[PDB]
Formats: sequence, structure tokens, C-alpha cells
Amino acid sequence: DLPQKDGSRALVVAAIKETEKMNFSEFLAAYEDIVARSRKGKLTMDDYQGVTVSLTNPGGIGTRHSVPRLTKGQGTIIGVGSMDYPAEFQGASEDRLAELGVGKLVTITSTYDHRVIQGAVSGEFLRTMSRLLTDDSFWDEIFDAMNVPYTPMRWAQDVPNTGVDKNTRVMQLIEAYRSRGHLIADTNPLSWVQPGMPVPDHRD
Amino acid sequence: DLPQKDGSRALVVAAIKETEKMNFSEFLAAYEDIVARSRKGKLTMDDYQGVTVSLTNPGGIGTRHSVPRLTKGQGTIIGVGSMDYPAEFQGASEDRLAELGVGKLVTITSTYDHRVIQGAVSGEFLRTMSRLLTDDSFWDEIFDAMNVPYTPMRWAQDVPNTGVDKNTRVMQLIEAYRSRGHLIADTNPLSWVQPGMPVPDHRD
Repeated sequence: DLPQKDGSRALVVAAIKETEKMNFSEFLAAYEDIVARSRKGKLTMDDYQGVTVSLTNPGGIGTRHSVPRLTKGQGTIIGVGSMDYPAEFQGASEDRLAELGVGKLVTITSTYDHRVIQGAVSGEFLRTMSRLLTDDSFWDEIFDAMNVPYTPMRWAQDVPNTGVDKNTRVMQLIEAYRSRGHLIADTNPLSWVQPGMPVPDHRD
Repeated sequence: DLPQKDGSRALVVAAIKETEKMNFSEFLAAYEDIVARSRKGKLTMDDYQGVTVSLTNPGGIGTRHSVPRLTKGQGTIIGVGSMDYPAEFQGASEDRLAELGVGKLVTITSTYDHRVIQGAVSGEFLRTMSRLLTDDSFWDEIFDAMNVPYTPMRWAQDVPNTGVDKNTRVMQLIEAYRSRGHLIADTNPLSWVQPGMPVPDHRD
């Protein structure tokens, strides 16, 4: 969305091209190029031509979901809604929500041309997006690209406070870092691991 | 108490002599000598002469305390009563007593000749006996004599289950023994410590 000389807002769609040949680092650079040039009025005619698929974000303002229109030339448009708690939880305590294990959600929509795309394909597409945003391999690939030294947080169900108390478990974590934490420390100025030597276990 | 040929029981007092020159090991030997010889009828006239102070045990049967008689020649007689719970707790659960922190008690009496011993002396005597049976130095001396390798249990008040939970504290004790327990193990066939070398800390 770029404002005009008069003042009236007018949305136009610009394209990130050849996206099937990019890693996350390359993708992030390409994205921020389009946003940069738009803010200083340096987009050309070629930037607005050749779009295959589109993305919209009603969730910015706080809309829960939308049913948008599809422009001629394309097959699908994807929409991203709000990342808040549901309205039935918007007056509850942080303490009570933390006890139960209530998370935030995002709603995603797919609007498609029925002459060329069938409903089973559209459902399978949204199922793959759901799996990726909770998948170990997906978050490993992003961390690798951005040079984050730690292991990513993994997806799991909340466990009950039975057997060994959770306070005992937090004290055992403090001992582990004080004893074995040097095994994952940013000590090597090269990104080098000697292939001959054996790697110690650091699951602790 | 030795039974006669007829069957009728008849108590007589035998003496452990020169007791002010003995350690606990020597004392235990002298005691068991008198008890042994009595059971096989080999006490002499000299064993029954020269008693200065006496000890009686009504607590054996379960009496709580007694006011006994003093025989001519001596100045005091000491009596030891029952080592049970009080009668008001004799129908309570082991669980409820353990929660509160209720211990067992022993009652001790002193019967003295008032022409030579005053009441203040008799009270000070019973206060010293109370202190000794809870004292660190007393139990160190007994353990040393009998060759017990561990430190004795010490006297303390029950502490509340606040701050770090007691379950966390029991798990830290298991880790201590698995790591540092070799420092107090029965590994040396001599009772030898090299005086030159420094002794490691094993308070853990």
C-alpha cells in the first residue's frame, strides 16, 4: 500500500521473481528489496508483471479471516488472519491461561479457480503449510541460514507434574549447564569441526 | 535377679569396680563379665562388697518411674523408667506422629541422703546426664572405641518444608554419594593417614 500525491491510499501488487531457487537468506533479501524501493519510488513496469500466486495480510488490523477476490491471470490467493487469543479468552488472567496450556492460533484461507484446481488439492496445500510450521527440519533450515548457534525449540504436548516434581527438574538443568555447557560455547573463530575426532554427547 | 534352687526370685547387687579409669570398650567388657559369671554361679564374696553408687531399671517391665529405697553405706541410687510414647499417643497413627515430630522419652530419678547431699547438687547431676545423651563429643568417644567408620547422627530441631522442597534435597544427596562417596570408603587395611598430605573436604 503506497499513498498517492493527493493523499488517497491505493494498493498495487509487486512480485518477488524466481522464488523456487532461493534459500531463506536469499528470500529475505529479495523481499526487503521490493519494500525498500517502494518507500523511495523506484519500482519499474517489470516489477508489476508476471505474478503467478499472491499473499494478503488482513490480520495486521486484527481481522480474524476474509473471503477475498481473485484477479484474472492467477489460480490462487492466500490470506493470513490475526494471531491473537480467541475472543472468549480476551478477559482471562495470564496465570489461569498458563495453568491450562492455551496457545495463540493463526487462520489461513485459500481462494482458487474451480475450472483448473479441485477442492482436494486446496485442502492438501493447507495441510502441508500446517505441518511445516511445526516441523523440526523446517526450523533447522532457517536457523542454519541465519547462523543461530542453539538448537530450535521443538513441538510437544504439555506433561503433568507427577513423579519427579518440576522444581527438581529445573535444578538438574542448572547443574548440567554449570558442568557441561562449555561443549556448545562460541569459542572457535572458524566454522570448523575436525572430521577425524569423535563428537561428545551434549543432549544433557 | 538370680532364681534360687526352690524357684523363688531373690535380687542381689554385684559391683563393677574402679570405673573412673575405663573407656567405653573397657566398661562394656567389665559389665558383661559380671552378667556372665552370675548366669553360671561363679560370683565370690568380694563381688558383693564395696558399692559406692547403684543403678536400677524398672522400665524393663514398663513402669514410668519409681521412688526406691536407699541401703546403708551409699549416698545415691539412680532409676531408669520406660522408653515408650506417653499414654495419650499410644493409639495414634505412625503417619500423624511422623508429621508432627513426636519423639520417645526416658524418665530418670535420683534418691539421695539429705545429711550429706543437697538438692541443688542432685538437680545439676541430672542436667549433666541430659546434656551428655544429646552431646556430639559423647557419641564421638563411643564410636571411636567400637570402630564405627561413619559420623554419628547429630541433635537438631525439625525444619519446615519451605524454599527448596525436601524431595530436591534427597536427590542432591544421591548425586553426592555417586560422585564423592569413595572419599570415606573402607579401602585401607591399616588404620593409617599420611600426616604430610592434605585431607579433602567431605562435608557433602
